[PDB]
Amino acid sequence: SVLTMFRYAGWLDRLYMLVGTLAAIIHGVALPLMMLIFGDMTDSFASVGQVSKQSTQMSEADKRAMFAKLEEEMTTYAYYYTGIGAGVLIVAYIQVSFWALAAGRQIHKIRQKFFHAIMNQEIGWFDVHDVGELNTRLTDDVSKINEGIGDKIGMFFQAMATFFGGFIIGFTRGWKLTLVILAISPVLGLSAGIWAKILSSFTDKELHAYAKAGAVAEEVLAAIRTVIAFGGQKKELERYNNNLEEAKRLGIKKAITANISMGAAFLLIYASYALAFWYGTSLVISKEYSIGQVLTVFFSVCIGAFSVGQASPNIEAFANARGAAYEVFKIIDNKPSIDSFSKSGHKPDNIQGNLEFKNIHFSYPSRKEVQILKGLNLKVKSGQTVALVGNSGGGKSTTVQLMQRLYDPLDGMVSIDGQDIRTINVRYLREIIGVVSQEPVLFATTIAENIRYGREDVTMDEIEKAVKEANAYDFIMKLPHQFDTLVGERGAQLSGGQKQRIAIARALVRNPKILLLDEATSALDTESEAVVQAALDKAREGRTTIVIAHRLSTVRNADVIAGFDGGVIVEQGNHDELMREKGIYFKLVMTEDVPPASFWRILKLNSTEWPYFVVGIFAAIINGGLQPAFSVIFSKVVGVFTNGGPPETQRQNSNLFSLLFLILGIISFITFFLQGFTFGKAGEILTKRLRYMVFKSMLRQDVSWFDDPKNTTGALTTRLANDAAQVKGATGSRLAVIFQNIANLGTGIIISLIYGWQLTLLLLAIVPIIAIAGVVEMKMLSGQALKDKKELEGSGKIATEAIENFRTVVSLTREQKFETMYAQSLQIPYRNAMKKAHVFGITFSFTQAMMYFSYAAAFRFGAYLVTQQLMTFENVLLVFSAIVFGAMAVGQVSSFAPDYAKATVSASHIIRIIEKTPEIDSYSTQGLKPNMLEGNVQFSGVVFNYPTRPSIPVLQGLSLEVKKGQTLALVGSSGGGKSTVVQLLERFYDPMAGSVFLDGKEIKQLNVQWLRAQLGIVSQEPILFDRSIAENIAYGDNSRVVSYEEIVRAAKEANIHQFIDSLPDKYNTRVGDKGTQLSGGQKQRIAIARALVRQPHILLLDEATSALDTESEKVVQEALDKAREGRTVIVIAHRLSTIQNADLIVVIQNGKVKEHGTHQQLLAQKGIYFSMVSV
Ligand SMILES: CC(C)CCC[C@@H](C)[C@H]1CC[C@H]2[C@@H]3CC=C4C[C@@H](OC(=O)CCC(=O)O)CC[C@]4(C)[C@H]3CC[C@]12C
Ligand SMILES: CC(C)CCC[C@@H](C)[C@H]1CC[C@H]2[C@@H]3CC=C4C[C@@H](OC(=O)CCC(=O)O)CC[C@]4(C)[C@H]3CC[C@]12C
Ligand SMILES: CC(C)CCC[C@@H](C)[C@H]1CC[C@H]2[C@@H]3CC=C4C[C@@H](OC(=O)CCC(=O)O)CC[C@]4(C)[C@H]3CC[C@]12C
Ligand SMILES: CC(C)CCC[C@@H](C)[C@H]1CC[C@H]2[C@@H]3CC=C4C[C@@H](OC(=O)CCC(=O)O)CC[C@]4(C)[C@H]3CC[C@]12C
Ligand SMILES: CC(C)CCC[C@@H](C)[C@H]1CC[C@H]2[C@@H]3CC=C4C[C@@H](OC(=O)CCC(=O)O)CC[C@]4(C)[C@H]3CC[C@]12C
Ligand SMILES: CC(C)CCC[C@@H](C)[C@H]1CC[C@H]2[C@@H]3CC=C4C[C@@H](OC(=O)CCC(=O)O)CC[C@]4(C)[C@H]3CC[C@]12C
Ligand SMILES: CC(C)CCC[C@@H](C)[C@H]1CC[C@H]2[C@@H]3CC=C4C[C@@H](OC(=O)CCC(=O)O)CC[C@]4(C)[C@H]3CC[C@]12C
Ligand SMILES: CC(C)CCC[C@@H](C)[C@H]1CC[C@H]2[C@@H]3CC=C4C[C@@H](OC(=O)CCC(=O)O)CC[C@]4(C)[C@H]3CC[C@]12C
Ligand SMILES: Nc1ncnc2c1ncn2[C@@H]1O[C@H](COP(=O)(O)OP(=O)(O)OP(=O)(O)O)[C@@H](O)[C@H]1O
Ligand SMILES: Nc1ncnc2c1ncn2[C@@H]1O[C@H](COP(=O)(O)OP(=O)(O)OP(=O)(O)O)[C@@H](O)[C@H]1O
Ligand SMILES: [Mg+2]
Ligand SMILES: [Mg+2]
Repeated sequence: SVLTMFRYAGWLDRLYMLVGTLAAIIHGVALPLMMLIFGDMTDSFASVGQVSKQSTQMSEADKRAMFAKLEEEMTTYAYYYTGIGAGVLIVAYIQVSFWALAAGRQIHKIRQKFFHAIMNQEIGWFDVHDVGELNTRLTDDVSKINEGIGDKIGMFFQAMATFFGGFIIGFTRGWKLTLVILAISPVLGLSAGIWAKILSSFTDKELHAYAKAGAVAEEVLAAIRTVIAFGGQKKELERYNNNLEEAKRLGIKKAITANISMGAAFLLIYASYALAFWYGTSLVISKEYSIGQVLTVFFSVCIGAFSVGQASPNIEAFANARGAAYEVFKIIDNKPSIDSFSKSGHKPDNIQGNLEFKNIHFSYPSRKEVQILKGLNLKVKSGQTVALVGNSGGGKSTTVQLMQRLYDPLDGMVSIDGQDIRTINVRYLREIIGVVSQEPVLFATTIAENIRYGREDVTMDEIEKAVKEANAYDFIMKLPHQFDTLVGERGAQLSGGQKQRIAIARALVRNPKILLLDEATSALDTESEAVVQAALDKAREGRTTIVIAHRLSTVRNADVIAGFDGGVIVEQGNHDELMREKGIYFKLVMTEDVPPASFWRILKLNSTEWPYFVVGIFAAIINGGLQPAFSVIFSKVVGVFTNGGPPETQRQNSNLFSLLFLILGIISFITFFLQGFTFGKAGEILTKRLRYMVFKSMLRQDVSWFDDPKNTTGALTTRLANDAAQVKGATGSRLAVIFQNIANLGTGIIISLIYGWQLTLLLLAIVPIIAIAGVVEMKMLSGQALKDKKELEGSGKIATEAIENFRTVVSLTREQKFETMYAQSLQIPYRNAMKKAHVFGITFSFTQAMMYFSYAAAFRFGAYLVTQQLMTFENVLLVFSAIVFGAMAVGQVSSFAPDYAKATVSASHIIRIIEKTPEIDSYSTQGLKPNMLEGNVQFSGVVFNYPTRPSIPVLQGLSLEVKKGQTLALVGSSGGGKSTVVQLLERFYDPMAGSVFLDGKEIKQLNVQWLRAQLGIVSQEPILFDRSIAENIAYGDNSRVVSYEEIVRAAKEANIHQFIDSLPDKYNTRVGDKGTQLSGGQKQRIAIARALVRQPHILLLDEATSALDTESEKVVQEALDKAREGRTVIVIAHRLSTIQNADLIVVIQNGKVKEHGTHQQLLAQKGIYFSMVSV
């Protein structure tokens, strides 16, 4: 459970990690080797020259002799530096590349395995758990695992080796002066382990909070139309901000932990080698050792602070990866009982289609304490049609869901041909069944691709036959792009009847032996339903079919009618057989350019955090300049140490040095904590602010923006989770250490200018060489990051669509198809990662090699400077010591380039989305707010074309009127434009030509929120939230807090209060995602209650009683009649029972008013209205 990641490594990855780790140990010992020949050899030679100095004795010959002696040695050391840098180029490329390649391969495998496990889970698991969290994790937690298993591990092995290599060199050059450091090393490791565990624990909770926020974002962006209709933008933003705040607090805790860890590490190493300083100096003045502090061993153990400071962030990244892997691998390791990928089961060759339910007891996992089916008995003979009738919530859809083995009954057996379906192969069982859900769901692709989900190997002739049987051929052939025309998410860019007929065809292409029809004709008009029913009855003999129809005309022709009452079959028989019993059936039939200043503009939104940046930059300057100043202070200490007079009096300086290194350690602790913490807190504030502003801007947009193919729910959620994380990757501790290293380089340059002005030219020469490689690398990485961000949204779209439509995906047995699509969508990012591995490796290797080439050049040039009597040897050594730290700082800065490109791209996109302004702005306080509404709605010659299919005319000209106390009934064929009128009255879109009036005022001159607050709308396919029944009902009026009594009154008006009260947890019963844990009629009634809680002046009913039963719709209609006068109501209905009482009926055909008048007038006249009610 600790190396749970690295689970999917294989032979090649294990070799990349060993060879990369071998290179990292070889890379790490180059710097100690640089100190070895600089310290042990040259400093000793210089001291011997000063110690064995005879003043002006044979000066003319001796000066030249010693100058040549040191110059030859320095040239040889320059050659050694060149040789070390030559191998540094290879070892550094391997260290970085090999660890990046292994990380990329492992992350690819982890993503594929995670998506496979999510698709392999069960329907009950999906009901119990939340799924927007899964969608957010698949991106964010996988990226977090990636940032901790890659080249940062190689960077840890490299600094660990520098620390140890320095220790080993010190041990070789002196005894017992490094055992003190080696004894405190375990304390440092223990501290590292403790704070790594703390940070991993914090990361787990922070990712939980981010997943909770992403779930809210996903639900809101999937129900954006309901959110906009009910003015819920402000409450949905508040819900998102609630989780953003928890994530921000956890991130601040993470920053405190990590930065106090870094500060404690620096304090501990400083105190540890300060004790060594004191003890060793006491023993050296005791003459136990001669040279232990003279620039050899104290300069070998000086790089330990740099090593620890460089190793700590990689430990933090590893801890974050461990925290991220928890939930991912928990989901991966979860195994389902009803496994749809197992090959363990029977696959009968010839199935005659006999279905039997024997004593079925079932209760849902989400509500165990509610019994749905209690001893259900049902037999379906071969090639027979059986109709399930009864009141809503009776378990009719539960029977269909059990027939597909989405759940297992708690008692009893479901069997096919006398064989238990539990022993049949699950994939085979689901493949021999075609099912149409109560409210069908499509996918964001073309019509032909949607139909191919039923059967992949289907041909175009078979598709045409299926859409002829589904009565969709004419509607598809009247479209541009015909079968290749692209539908929206869930089929949103099609009308209800068209979307349902597409699903009917998708079921038909499977050639199913068992056909499950669940309210398959709810959204179909009577004319289309007739031909669909004829087509179904033309091929009934080949298969056995179960139909759940509220339309009772289709029930009459069924072979056997089953009746549901109290979770059992009360009356089973034919039409006349049940007419004999005159029971339930009788009662029922009785009536771009990525600008370079994007990252600076995103940092101006942190202007309120300027005091945090000031102190952080000051602390970064202090601790960055401390590193080069160490050489100067050590050189000054050497002066008071080489000859202090009496050996015993040296104890004063001995205790002075311990105080110096202890105060220095305290200062390092304080400054490192400040530098990390202030920048981290500013970054945590910035991340939350950016996420908040992006979500608010997304909620501000128009419906046409969400209708775009590139703005799907998955793409939007991926954008939300990704743009903030990429910007965060270049802020905080990274941006702090960037300033730290810049101040380090500046301090080195300044002391070089003060002491030797010649080597400053070498520094100003090495800077551009690293700079050019950095800029070309950043150019390549940004160029590829644009496409990486473009392609990641597609994979997010695939994952979100599969997870949100998991029930349909499982019914169609299309898990493997979506896995293939996800894998294919991962291809371009994977290859870009593989190429970035080599690019980053080669750039890092070039930078590191240039560092050692600069060291060699500095040595060679200092040789000439000393030869020409320009610079003293001690000054040359001091400036070279500065140059080493400066070059390391420059390389560390260059290592920040990969993050900055992604940050710039994401910052540009964030700026663009934030600054975007819609046309129909709902956040605008401008517009008229009439003080008196009379409920007069007039459409005056409205011409409208949808933005996604602008070539198609929807409404050629539309003129209808309605006043207070009147009901306007919209009738017509599917796709006529009835639901477009509702969306135009809701100001979802503006008409191309024409006008819509409210009490004589143009609705474009009104306030958008004010106008929407006067409308009560229930959509054709109502959508709820994964919240309580009470929250869903109270969502109708988001301006005020709705009382419990008012919620109960609305529920009673909607004829749902009895069900809610007879249910455990009552009104606090959490509804499923989109209302899936309710019956269809129950969800429709909850939406009716949500609409009625407003007491709206205009009531918009769009097939508001499609999922209801006869008694329920009668009660709802009586309530509407009781609240009829005093409000304007527009009704879209197919049933004659909801049109008879309408004041005026308008027949809209082809987006025009064809027939108008009262029911009596339209029935007396002969035409479309008379034809539609023939039977
Ligand atoms: C040997 C010198 C020259 C270099 C020092 C190398 C160490 C910095 C690293 C590099 C490889 C590492 C090893 C890589 C993998 C493993 C296996 C690991 O055990 C398992 O993988 C199996 C147990 C489990 O499933 O968790 C225990 C740590 C260990 C020995 C690691 C210990 C630390 C090692 C030796
Ligand atoms: C300081 C040390 C690391 C230097 C030692 C010499 C290296 C340059 C050699 C020694 C072993 C070699 C590796 C041995 C085997 C392989 C497998 C070889 O073939 C594959 O399995 C690749 C398959 C694929 O790419 O799909 C790829 C290169 C690699 C890692 C080699 C790359 C070059 C390595 C690291
Ligand atoms: C001084 C001598 C010893 C040469 C030192 C460097 C080599 C060891 C380098 C140079 C070319 C490198 C190879 C160039 C390209 C590849 C392919 C690369 O695989 C991919 O690009 C991944 C593609 C995928 O996974 O689909 C794996 C490493 C490998 C073998 C590299 C291994 C390391 C190599 C041999
Ligand atoms: C480059 C050389 C000079 C040293 C660099 C690395 C070291 C600082 C060592 C000392 C402690 C080591 C660790 C000691 C214990 C573990 C836990 C170990 O976990 C397991 O595999 C547990 C199961 C098992 O014991 O097999 C994995 C390796 C790791 C992190 C080791 C990795 C290498 C570390 C960090
Ligand atoms: C010589 C100094 C300067 C550096 C040495 C650092 C290592 C000794 C530390 C750094 C990070 C540590 C790792 C951080 C993460 C973990 C998980 C942690 O596991 C737990 O105890 C919690 C697991 C659980 O939740 O059950 C301890 C082992 C391990 C591999 C740690 C092993 C020791 C490591 C490698
Ligand atoms: C402070 C941070 C930056 C350093 C931490 C380093 C170690 C904790 C890691 C780095 C690479 C890891 C190794 C990478 C790959 C594997 C294979 C992997 O194997 C399995 O767990 C197989 C399980 C299965 O096949 O089901 C785990 C052990 C091991 C040796 C890992 C042991 C722990 C290691 C040495
Ligand atoms: C920043 C680095 C990585 C790129 C630029 C490299 C220069 C800083 C180095 C590389 C070659 C060096 C030269 C190589 C050899 C010599 C000859 C050397 O004199 C001799 O060996 C004999 C006397 C003579 O003939 O001049 C004086 C220094 C000089 C000019 C060196 C000066 C510094 C140079 C230009
Ligand atoms: C081509 C790319 C990688 C950038 C160029 C950087 C290095 C290749 C340069 C910068 C520093 C140069 C070195 C600076 C100084 C010297 C000393 C000088 O050689 C001598 O010492 C000659 C006398 C003798 O043989 O002892 C000229 C070569 C050399 C190694 C230079 C070789 C080329 C180096 C490594
Ligand atoms: N996933 C679920 N988790 C918990 N309870 C559920 C779930 N799905 C349905 N229910 C409950 O199952 C019961 C049976 O309703 P079911 O979905 O079987 O509808 P039905 O009887 O076919 O009626 P309708 O005509 O409305 O479709 C209801 O009480 C409903 O709220
Ligand atoms: N968002 C959209 N983008 C593009 N075209 C759309 C969109 N929504 C609907 N359409 C199309 O506009 C036409 C009008 O459909 P509309 O939703 O108004 O039908 P309706 O009269 O309410 O009928 P139904 O009872 O089938 O829902 C149809 O051809 C439909 O496919
Ligand atoms: Mg149903
Ligand atoms: Mg409609």
